[PDB]
Amino acid sequence: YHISMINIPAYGHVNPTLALVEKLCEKGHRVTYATTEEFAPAVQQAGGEALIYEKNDAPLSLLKESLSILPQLEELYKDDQPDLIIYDFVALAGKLFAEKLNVPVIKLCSSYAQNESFQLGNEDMLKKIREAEAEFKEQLAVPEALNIVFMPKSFQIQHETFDDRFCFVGPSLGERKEKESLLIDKDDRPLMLISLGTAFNAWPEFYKMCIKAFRDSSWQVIMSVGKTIDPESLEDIPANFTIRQSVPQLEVLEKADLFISHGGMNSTMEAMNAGVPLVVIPQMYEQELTANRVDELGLGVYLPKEEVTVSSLQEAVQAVSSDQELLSRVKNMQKDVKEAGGAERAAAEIEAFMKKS
Ligand code: NA
Repeated sequence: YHISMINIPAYGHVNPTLALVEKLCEKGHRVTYATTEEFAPAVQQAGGEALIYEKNDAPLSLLKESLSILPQLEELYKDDQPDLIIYDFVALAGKLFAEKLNVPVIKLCSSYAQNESFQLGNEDMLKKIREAEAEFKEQLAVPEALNIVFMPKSFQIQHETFDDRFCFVGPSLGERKEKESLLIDKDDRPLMLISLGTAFNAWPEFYKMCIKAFRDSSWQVIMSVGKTIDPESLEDIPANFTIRQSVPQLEVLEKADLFISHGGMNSTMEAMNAGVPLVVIPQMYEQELTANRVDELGLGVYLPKEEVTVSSLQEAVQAVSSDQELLSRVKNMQKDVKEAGGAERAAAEIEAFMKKS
């Protein structure tokens, strides 16, 4: 089939999709992958053909912009047409389009999936409610006949309530050759990864606090600071630290013993796939959920931003990295992450979805 998968312009949502695109073309089908040009090159590598086409601090009304991409993307509606369209759950436009074309739909859940019995967001978030109705042409995100969730089922909140419409394939990570090549003997020195990723780009005191907390400690520390800070700015970088704007995460996680992260779903599932315990410091609401989920599942510790100190970072790292039972549960969750089936099982469920008709 000619498959069209519609996704928003955000890195977090597109990585899980790429490995699926890679698997699909291996199975034979062809994808038109609508995306913003910035995101176009990553699409190409895994195969498929995607034809190209801000800040989220504001509280409501983001879709219309997604309604603006609906026509822009729908210009190609006519030239090549789908037999199956897959849309990221946030990218509303793909359904509208899809509804109009009455093609089978498959929803992508980058983040937790929800069902009638279980919903996401607090009452305050809940309270906003699709208030203004404009003039053109129900519930914003219900479940499609088949929804692929990029996490093991055991990680899903209220996983008991979830249907056969929901396939929990875990993170979609392929098999690839390491960019990192980080090599010297470890020395048996525990490797800590610190990355807040995209969030907290305005909090340089955090990275300074990490340096103060762990300089000249038993740990070896890799700290991805993004452009939040500039490595040269600091007076003295400790010998046991390695500070970059970016690092190959999957790579370092496979050699790490602890991961201080921001609770992004991609970063969390990668840590789970590598079986690395977590200290989660969340910024956005979804991260707060993931941070809570990590805590309740016993996979690590949830360190709220308002409590992050030199001491709290040390205390957290020490508690986590010293709890062997926590390491076991992390291992058990890693095992679930691999059994989840990945892009392989995701692709298979799409093909078997098409036989049903
Ligand atoms: Na807590």
